[PDB]
Amino acid sequence: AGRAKTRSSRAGLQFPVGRVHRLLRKGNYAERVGAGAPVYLAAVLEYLTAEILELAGNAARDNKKTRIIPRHLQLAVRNDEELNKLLGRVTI
Amino acid sequence: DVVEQDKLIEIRNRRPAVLDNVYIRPALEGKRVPGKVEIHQNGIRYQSPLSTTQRVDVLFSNIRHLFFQPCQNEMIVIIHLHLKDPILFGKKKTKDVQFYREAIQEERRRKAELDRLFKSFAEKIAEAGRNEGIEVDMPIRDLGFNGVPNRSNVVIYPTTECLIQITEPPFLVITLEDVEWAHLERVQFGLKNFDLVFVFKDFTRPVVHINTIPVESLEDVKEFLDSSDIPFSEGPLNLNWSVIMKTVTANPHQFFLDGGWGFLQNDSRKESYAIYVYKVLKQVHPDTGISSKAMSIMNSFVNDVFERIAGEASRLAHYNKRSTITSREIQTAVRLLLPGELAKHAVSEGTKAVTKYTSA
Ligand SMILES: [Cl-]
Ligand SMILES: [Cl-]
Repeated sequence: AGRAKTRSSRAGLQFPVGRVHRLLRKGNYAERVGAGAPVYLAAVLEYLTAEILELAGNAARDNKKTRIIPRHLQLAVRNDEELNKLLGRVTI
Repeated sequence: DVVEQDKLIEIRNRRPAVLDNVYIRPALEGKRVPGKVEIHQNGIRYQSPLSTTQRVDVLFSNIRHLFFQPCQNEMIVIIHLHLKDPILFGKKKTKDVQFYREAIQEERRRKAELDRLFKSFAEKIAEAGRNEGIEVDMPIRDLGFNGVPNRSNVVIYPTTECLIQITEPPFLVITLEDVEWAHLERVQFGLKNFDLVFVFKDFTRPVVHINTIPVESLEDVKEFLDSSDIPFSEGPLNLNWSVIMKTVTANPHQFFLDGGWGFLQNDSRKESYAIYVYKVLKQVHPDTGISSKAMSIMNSFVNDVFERIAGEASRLAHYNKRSTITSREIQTAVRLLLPGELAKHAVSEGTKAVTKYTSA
């Protein structure tokens, strides 16, 4: 070893556990934020990001495009019942 | 370790051209006293009067830039040497070496005479180093702007080839030919100031921040970048550069296929998750990129959901008389705020990540 494992890597995540923790503390949501909170929350944000991107990226590829644009996002989210309820309408 | 320099070749036939009564930065070990600079055949020599061993040899071959900054409008006058490869300097190593003399109506002549002296000497150095293509470069004062590279407010001056701050340490020398991209951050209605980030063609080199530049210099900064042929982008957020550069240095080809520096932010307290959104994209669609407008929308989703979940956890904690937000409040908040199928899998992934994290 030469550098210790980050908390994100321990959690198996791409999203930043340390930074999320800091942001939870800087928002003054509570007196203290335990170490478990940012792992869970980062995982959730990572999961949602991946779902949206999967649907959005499929629309791009169906249209023979190599790049995701707002229209694809809009389309993916509106055409999905739950994501539409959660994220609201996407305007472009 | 450093890159070895040839030995200085001395002029002995004659008394060499000398600049007397000058201080050196960075400072050496011992009392702070004036020394002098001598010009020889293959370089120059700073010499302290404390000991014939306390001196510094600098070859013309190792000078990338030679700056002269007058004290017509400053407290000190300066000759500054920026080097290709850094050199051993007592205990430490340095890539810069400068010589200065303090200036302290009647001051008019002393100040201007001080400048004539240093300017001529600077010219003699360039003449002495003509073979190596050395030229006296100077700040362009009418293009100067304020900013914070480190801890204090200072004026950054363009030069013919560079962008510099050499009036106080730590010194700043950006050689424009080395630049890959500039990014302006916290550019939004109605800003008081913004941050300027320089990316280098060498992707392993850390980026350079010039923070807190007054808005009244925004147009001048852009104009300077354009006239220096430096492409740039701008936006409202601060990006996570150390993570970005690591992602890019890995696979730059795919990065530029996917749109390059522009897609991370280009919209002309909110957090940028952009580089992480991209990391996930590279997991789900390795060959698919995302536009800057689309990335901005994804980033807003993430902030929004962060704020909503956290807002509810805070609400839950207070109602349940707990003073600390833990994973339990996040989970409950997720259950309440997300649709069932989406909530089911999110709770599952959050639980799975804590499980893995804690096993370790
Ligand atoms: Cl982390
Ligand atoms: Cl970022």
